[PDB]
Amino acid sequence: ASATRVIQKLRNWASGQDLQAKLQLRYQEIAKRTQPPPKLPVGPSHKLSNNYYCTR
Amino acid sequence: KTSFGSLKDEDRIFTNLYGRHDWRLKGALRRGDWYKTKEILLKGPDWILGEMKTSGLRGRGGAGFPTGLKWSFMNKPSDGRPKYLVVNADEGEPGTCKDREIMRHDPHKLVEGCLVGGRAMGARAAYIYIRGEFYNEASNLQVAIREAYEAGLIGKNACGSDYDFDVFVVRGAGAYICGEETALIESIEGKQGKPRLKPPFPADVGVFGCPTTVANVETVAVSPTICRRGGTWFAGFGRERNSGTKLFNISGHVNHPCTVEEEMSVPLKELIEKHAGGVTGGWDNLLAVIPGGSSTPLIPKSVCETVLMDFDALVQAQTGLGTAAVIVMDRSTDIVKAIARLIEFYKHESCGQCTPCREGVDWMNKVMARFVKGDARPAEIDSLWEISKQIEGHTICALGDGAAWPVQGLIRHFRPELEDRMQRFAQQ
Ligand SMILES: Cc1cc2nc3c(=O)[nH]c(=O)nc-3n(C[C@H](O)[C@H](O)[C@H](O)COP(=O)(O)O)c2cc1C
Ligand code: SF4
Repeated sequence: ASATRVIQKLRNWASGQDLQAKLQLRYQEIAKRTQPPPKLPVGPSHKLSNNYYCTR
Repeated sequence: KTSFGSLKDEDRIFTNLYGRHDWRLKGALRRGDWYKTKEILLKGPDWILGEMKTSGLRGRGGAGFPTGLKWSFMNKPSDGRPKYLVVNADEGEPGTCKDREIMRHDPHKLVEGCLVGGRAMGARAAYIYIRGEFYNEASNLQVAIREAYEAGLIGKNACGSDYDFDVFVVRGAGAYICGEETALIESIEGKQGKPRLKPPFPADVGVFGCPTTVANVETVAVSPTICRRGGTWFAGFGRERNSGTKLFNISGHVNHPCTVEEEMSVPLKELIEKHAGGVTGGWDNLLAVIPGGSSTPLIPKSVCETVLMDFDALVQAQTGLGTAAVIVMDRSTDIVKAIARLIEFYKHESCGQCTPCREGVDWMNKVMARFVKGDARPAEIDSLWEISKQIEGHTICALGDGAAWPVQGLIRHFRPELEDRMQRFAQQ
């Protein structure tokens, strides 16, 4: 990100394709490392009725 | 042979069911008791069972079973053991007062029934198990036995007859489950009032390890006059397969709750309009009926107007006839509260030796109390239905069935009410 706008041009030329838009290093574009709590779903067979293990 | 539901006093089989004439020998001997019982006994056992089978008498207890077919299970001869006739008077089911009101006001009918039924079977003696709260009724019955012994109708030469008999009186201690066929026997033998597996049937090994035939009070009380008047006379009342007179208790939400004798297959609407004058607020206000005592499901008023009081009819109605104690609701009533009270009763009276009624009855008590408060969700009603169907046939006795059937009747006819209560509690 800190590439002084002329070395930026130098590297984009020498490589031949814009990499200031697609960088290797992650600055702020990624998930913050603390996140809100989830609430996972609950799958079938918690039907509470008409769910006999003999049938499945 | 149609719409036959009302009869006259010529055919009243419990003529003193209101304590208006007398209850001792001098006054029951005038109403036609101990008339030709000597001749009935000297006739034979096969003739009495013939009268039984021709009368089409089904069991006047909970389960309606044809007698004759039942009492004939120990017509077979003695294997060097005695035989006994146990009478069931642990009138513990809700709504039931018929055995009380025969026990007092007409005991000699029951004594003659014991004697005749024993000679129909073979029986060294009888054991009339009676409820523990029925102290004064048992005292009247013991006075009746005293009078009969002193008169020469029981003992060494019972009505001549060269047939010796005794009528004992056992006295329970406050349990409803002891009214079962075999729990009665275990409590007589002096153990916990816990049923048995059946087999072995009581007709081969029963009380004291000896054969027995359990029988309700009125089932035996109607036998001697059936032999004295004939089964065809008795079969004329009722249909071809549901026969006889019947004592009818009518309880709750009606102007005049009473106990009444009436013709079998009578319509219930006639039963409540004629006798026990119409329900509180009239037919405008009815909500539901419980024809059996408490071990039978409800009726939502759609199928009580044009439905007969019978075994087959109420079986077709997804219900059943039990002790024929009618209970009535009046739209002023939390019905879930009523069925939850019935399940609390079944929980208190469960014996506890078989796991379904030991656990699932408390499951359903908690669930129905929760529905009463409304702290559930509608996906639990089908679960409750499944718990019922688990309890139904996987028990020993029929108390699990009796605690499951009311829940089924409620879910089958009053599920929108449960849904309304659930959404009410949810929105609040
Ligand atoms: C929990 C339970 C309670 C019962 N209570 C009685 C009762 O109080 N009185 C009664 O006559 N039968 C009661 N029964 C049914 C008896 O088995 C029945 O009366 C007895 O077997 C006589 O059958 P019968 O009607 O064919 O003569 C009860 C059954 C169960 C499962
Ligand atoms: S169903 Fe209930 S009362 Fe009947 S044997 Fe089982 S636990 Fe006892």
